[PDB]
Amino acid sequence: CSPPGETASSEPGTTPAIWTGSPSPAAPSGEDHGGGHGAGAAGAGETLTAELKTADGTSVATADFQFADGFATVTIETTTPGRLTPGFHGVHIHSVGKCEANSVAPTGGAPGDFNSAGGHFQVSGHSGHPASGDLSSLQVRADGSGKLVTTTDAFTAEDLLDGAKTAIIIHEKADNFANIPPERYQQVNGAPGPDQTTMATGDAGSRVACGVISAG
Amino acid sequence: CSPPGETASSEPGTTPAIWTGSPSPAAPSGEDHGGGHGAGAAGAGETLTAELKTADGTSVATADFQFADGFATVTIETTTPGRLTPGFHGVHIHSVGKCEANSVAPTGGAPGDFNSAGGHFQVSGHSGHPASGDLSSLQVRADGSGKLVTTTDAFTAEDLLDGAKTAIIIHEKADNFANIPPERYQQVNGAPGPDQTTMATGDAGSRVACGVISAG
Amino acid sequence: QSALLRTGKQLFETSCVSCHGANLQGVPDRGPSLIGTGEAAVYFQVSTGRMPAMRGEAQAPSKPPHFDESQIDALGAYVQANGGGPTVPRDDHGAVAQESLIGGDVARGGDLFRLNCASCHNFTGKGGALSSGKYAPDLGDANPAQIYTAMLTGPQNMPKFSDRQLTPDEKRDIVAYVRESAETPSYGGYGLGGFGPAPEGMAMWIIGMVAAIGVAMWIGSRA
Amino acid sequence: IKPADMHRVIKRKGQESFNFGELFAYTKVCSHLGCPSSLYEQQTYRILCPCHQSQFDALEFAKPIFGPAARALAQLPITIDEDGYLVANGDFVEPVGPAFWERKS
Ligand SMILES: CC(C)=CCC/C(C)=C/CC/C(C)=C\CC/C(C)=C/CC/C(C)=C/CC/C(C)=C/CC/C(C)=C\CC/C(C)=C/CC/C(C)=C/CC1=C(C)C(=O)c2ccccc2C1=O
Ligand SMILES: CCCCCCCCCCCCCCCC(=O)O[C@H](COC(=O)CCCCCCC[C@@H](C)CCCCCCCCC)COP(=O)(O)O[C@H]1[C@H](O)[C@H](O)[C@H](O)[C@@H](O)[C@@H]1O
Ligand SMILES: CCCCCCCCCCCCCCCC(=O)O[C@H](COC(=O)CCCCCCC[C@@H](C)CCCCCCCCC)COP(=O)(O)O[C@H]1[C@H](O)[C@H](O)[C@H](O)[C@@H](O)[C@@H]1O
Ligand code: HEC
Ligand code: FES
Repeated sequence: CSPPGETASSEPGTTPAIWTGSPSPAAPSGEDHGGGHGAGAAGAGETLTAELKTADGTSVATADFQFADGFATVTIETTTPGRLTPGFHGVHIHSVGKCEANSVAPTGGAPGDFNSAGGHFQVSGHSGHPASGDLSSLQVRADGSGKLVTTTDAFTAEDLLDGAKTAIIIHEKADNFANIPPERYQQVNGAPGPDQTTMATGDAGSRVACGVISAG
Repeated sequence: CSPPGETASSEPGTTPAIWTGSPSPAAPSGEDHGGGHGAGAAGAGETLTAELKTADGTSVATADFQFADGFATVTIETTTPGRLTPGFHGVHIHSVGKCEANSVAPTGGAPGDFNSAGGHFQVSGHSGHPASGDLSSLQVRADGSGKLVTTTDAFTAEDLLDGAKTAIIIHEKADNFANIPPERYQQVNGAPGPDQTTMATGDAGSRVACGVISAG
Repeated sequence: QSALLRTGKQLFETSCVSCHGANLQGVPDRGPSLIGTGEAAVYFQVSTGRMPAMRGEAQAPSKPPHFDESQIDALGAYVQANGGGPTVPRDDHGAVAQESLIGGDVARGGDLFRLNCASCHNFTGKGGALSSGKYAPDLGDANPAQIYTAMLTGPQNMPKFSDRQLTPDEKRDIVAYVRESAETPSYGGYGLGGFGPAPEGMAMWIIGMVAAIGVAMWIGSRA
Repeated sequence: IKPADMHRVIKRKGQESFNFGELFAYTKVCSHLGCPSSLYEQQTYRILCPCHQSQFDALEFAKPIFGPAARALAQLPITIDEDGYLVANGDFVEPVGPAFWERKS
């Protein structure tokens, strides 16, 4: 006999729609928490990234700051192809983590990503030299990508989980951090030294990108 | 019968001297060359590190600059525990690779690690903006370690193997690279703009560490 | 060289344009199209001898070659200039590479010959039957460049194992296997073909069992 | 399949979209007695098996043209993945190996 399930030519099929493959609940016996580490303190993990947001809500860069072996490793990679400008960018840790479009903690003009309660996110007793608020440069070449992987041991996972969450910001200019020599330069008031605003944070423009470091 | 090779108590042995284990000529069917890559040009590899030497011949840091995927990855790690000072350090690529204790290519005072034929190791036709000679900061915290991993696509492996080999240097100060704003600052001659020496390289002190990038 | 293309055209006009239409087309139901098949295809199909053929049958079989190596380059470069496709691998002399094609591995070639094609031929590369009159041929009388260009542009009923289906490492590896499987001697006796049990049966009967019954009739009498 | 020969194809039921353009995926284990039918003839489009020499039509669906087999050798659905890689669009619609009692309802 002939087998019953054959011989039916309809219209010869739609082309098979692209395999949007579902994820895998075979692996799913495991929940990815904040991470696993030591840190004999109030408690933290070993991995907490960040998403740098612009003034339109879109992502510009992506930071990842975490304590691994007593050294806060911070890797800032690019997110968009044409976000940053053709030049060096100055990374700086802000004390408040609000990446608002227009906000100002003190009485003054609300600039772009200026929701911090001051400048550099230093220690709770530190106000002077280049602490954990100031960071190295993540320069953007003609390709439009700024990557900077550094290891700053000034802060750790117990310092970034404060009462106010911190952030990582990048302006349209580079990172100066009081790089004015007093032997040849001069101030507008004739002073040999630099300004206090240039001592708190680096000399740059308005903050273009900003991202909260609370696992963003 | 009793076996012949027993029963001899001499002085009960020296303690066994520490196992300085010899390397392995079991693996040795293979020769580690400069590397393997594409680079359809005169010819280069994909791995060429550097050894930053100080004014006494000792190593201070260690650089590794190589072309991987059209982006020159440069990772500068520390070598000594107490070489750098407590502050930010400015990495800068020098055109000549001589890490001499006292040398000067032009007519002038020979400074520390100033054997370059100018400032930044830019392109052969580039003399203006922040090219591949200027680099990001490798800041040294209180632990005394400066690490900076970046990806600069301005140069490649075909540009670092020039007629004169290049170098990577770090001074005692940070990296400015003409970070003086002309709206509030001023010059000694009353000029609004910056100096040409601050436009060629960053505003720092004397170059403390320097290492040739020709697989040092 | 353009004179080499002209030599290919002179040999092309006076051997095949009854079945390839002289514009490298296909004469319908008499000989198929020929562009895009390329220099590798013409090297395998004339260097073996097959395509300067004489009837359209079940399959056009092997035969002595109708042109020599000084002219196969002309004919294949002519068909590649009119069309364009796979080319025959050539060494540092410009001639057709035949010895630089044996790859450095055999066991990978054994497993890959065995998986991908030895269904059709045999294990050692003897022939195999195919559907309606067509048949796989023996791989013993096979130049290694003809083996590479045989799997590279599949002539008749074999899949064209392309440059991307099998990588040239794998194809050099298969021609390393078949030039040391159809060349190595049968370890441990006469090789009754390459395929086992049917020649072993027929050589059990007339060699072994006929001798056994002959001994049995020399020993015992008849009555 | 060579795309000059895509007008000769006639699919069967529940199986019209199991191509991918001209990519077909037929199983290698044959219809009856389970040998791999790894002989394939282009330009005639017949999956021939070696063990009992049973042809199958590569064009329409692997119906046995000739041989001791009487069942369509099974066809696997095809799509491309994200990043453009060939993936199976599910399982076979029929049990793929040789025949036995519990089949075909
Ligand atoms: C004697 C007879 C079998 C009657 C039994 C009763 C019968 C009614 C039972 C039912 C059987 C019917 C219904 C179906 C048939 C199925 C069959 C009988 C399977 C059972 C197995 C077995 C009993 C087979 C029969 C016996 C066998 C064929 C006797 C051999 C032939 C003769 C009489 C012996 C002398 C031959 C000897 C001198 C060698 C001569 C050389 C010739 C060319 C050998 C022929 C030959 C043979 C026989 C091969 O088997 C063979 C296998 C693989 C490759 C090649 C050959 C081959 O060339
Ligand atoms: C005395 C001192 C002790 C010495 C040892 C003696 C034992 C013999 C083993 C020694 C090594 C010889 C085996 C060689 C190695 C070997 O395998 O033997 C091949 C088989 O070839 C052939 O048939 C051609 C051979 C023709 C000769 C005569 C045929 C034998 C007959 C008598 C057998 C009877 C069978 C029963 C008949 C049935 C009756 C029908 C009515 C021949 O190799 P060759 O010719 O060179 O090439 C192959 C290509 O044939 C092959 O198509 C190609 O594919 C490759 O295999 C290639 O290597
Ligand atoms: C001690 C007596 C000697 C007999 C020895 C073996 C008998 C053992 C019987 C024990 C199990 C009884 C039923 C429960 C076991 C059971 O459930 O399955 C049956 C598995 O029994 C079989 O193997 C063979 C018999 C099948 C049942 C009926 C067969 C006898 C009758 C119906 C045939 C005679 C009349 C028809 C024509 C006769 C000849 C010509 C006229 C049928 O397979 P199936 O129907 O494919 O069901 C699938 C699930 O298995 C699976 O989970 C699930 O995935 C399902 O999708 C499906 O695949
Ligand atoms: C049907 C499936 C088929 C498979 C698959 C196949 N072949 Fe072929 N092969 C043939 C057929 C049919 C011919 C003859 C074509 C002709 O005569 O034009 C042939 C020709 C050849 C020849 C030429 C023999 C001679 O005398 O010149 C060689 C060698 C060969 N094949 C080796 C291979 C290789 C290598 C592969 C791939 C690993 C392969 N076969 C896969 C069927 C097949
Ligand atoms: S074994 Fe392939 S069909 Fe019978």
